[PDB]
Amino acid sequence: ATGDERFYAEHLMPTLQGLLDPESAHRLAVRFTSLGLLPRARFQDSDMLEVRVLGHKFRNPVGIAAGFDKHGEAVDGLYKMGFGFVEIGSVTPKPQEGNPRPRVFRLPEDQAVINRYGFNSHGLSVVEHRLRARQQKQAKLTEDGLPLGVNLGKNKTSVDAAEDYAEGVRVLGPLADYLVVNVSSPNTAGLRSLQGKAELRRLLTKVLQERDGLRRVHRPAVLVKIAPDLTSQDKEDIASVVKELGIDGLIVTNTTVSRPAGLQGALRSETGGLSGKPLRDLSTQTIREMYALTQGRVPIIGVGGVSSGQDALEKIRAGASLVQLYTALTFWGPPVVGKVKRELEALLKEQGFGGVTDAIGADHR
Ligand SMILES: NCC(=O)Nc1ccc(-n2nc(C(F)(F)F)cc2-c2ccc3c(ccc4ccccc43)c2)cc1
Ligand SMILES: Cc1cc2nc3c(=O)[nH]c(=O)nc-3n(C[C@H](O)[C@H](O)[C@H](O)COP(=O)(O)O)c2cc1C
Ligand SMILES: O=C(O)c1cc(=O)[nH]c(=O)[nH]1
Repeated sequence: ATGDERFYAEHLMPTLQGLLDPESAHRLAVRFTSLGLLPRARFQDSDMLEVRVLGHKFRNPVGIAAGFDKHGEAVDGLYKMGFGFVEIGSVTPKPQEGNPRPRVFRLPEDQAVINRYGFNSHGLSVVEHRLRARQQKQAKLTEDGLPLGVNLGKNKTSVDAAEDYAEGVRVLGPLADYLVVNVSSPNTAGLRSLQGKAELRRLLTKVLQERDGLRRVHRPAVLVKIAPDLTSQDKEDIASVVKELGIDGLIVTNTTVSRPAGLQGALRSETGGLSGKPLRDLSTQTIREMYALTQGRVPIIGVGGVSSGQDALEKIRAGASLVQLYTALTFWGPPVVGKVKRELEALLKEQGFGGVTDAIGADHR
């Protein structure tokens, strides 16, 4: 463990958390990240951590989850922090304010957060112009193994969810290495309930037709991001549609609307999605199920409660090719990224894996 890891985890982040409400702390974290005001990434990525998936090289398998950089303001700072890939968004077609404040709550005793932001978004046109300003810088980053994902949402008052996603594909698809469609924010009325199988097939058919219409250099992979709260029937139906349509991958999982027994935080009964440690094993088990139902042929990005190398390797062994985190960064600060990478490399060696690739889905064998 480094000097920075202990200083951020034991002293700086708890002190800042004592001074700032979580939304103010997030806004300051995005601004500092955007300005490069972040500790030196002392972890040189080894060859063991390189992954080839979704038509791209990934220098390391640890990404920043959607929601940290909703509006594409801090992408370059996030690579500087040591992430192997960045996902921005969710981005909605039109700008929207999201829910009234307060709308995010820390559960420090649980190493958890509850959020109900409600897709606050600068909208597609603002994010398009932001990504255009650094499009060729991003082309070089992607070529050097640091890809960019864009997570697409829908407006609260949309009368045609599939058309909102199609607009996102047309506008930001040409600027993305991969696109994500949520069947899964807990904080918009109707999004998770297009699990109705024929309706999911109709939505994803439209999204894939729009993606296929882009020029080859500008044609991203398309992934579906799912909730951890799906029925067995919902998971069977998603696996079926994903294989039928040739969806490129899955992101498993979003936040949970469940409240696991044992939460201690005073704010545990706030409305919203729960993230961090209490989500971890529900997310790992969802990865394991989706990997089996897709016969290991559909790349999975594993997300929920990753804050250590062990957490990352458990999701990789369950079937994830890549992992993401958000809530750990909230609690432990920037040093957590190097921590996860160092711990994951050590555990791969301890368990006899030549690299990340050899560990993907190892538990199923
Ligand atoms: N050339 C190196 C350099 O300028 N380093 C630097 C390191 C820390 C800070 N910094 N200074 C403060 C304070 F309190 F003194 F003003 C706070 C931090 C800090 C604290 C937490 C985060 C970040 C940056 C991002 C971030 C993202 C996710 C969560 C927490 C934070 C920066 C500023 C600069
Ligand atoms: C404050 C907050 C905002 C989020 N916003 C989004 C979003 O806009 N789109 C999305 O797909 N996921 C969003 N997520 C979910 C994360 O991408 C991730 O799936 C989830 O938080 C689990 O990872 P974690 O336990 O490492 O935070 C958000 C999560 C948090 C905590
Ligand atoms: O904007 C939000 O409220 C949000 C979106 C999402 O997909 N997940 C989440 O936990 N919150």
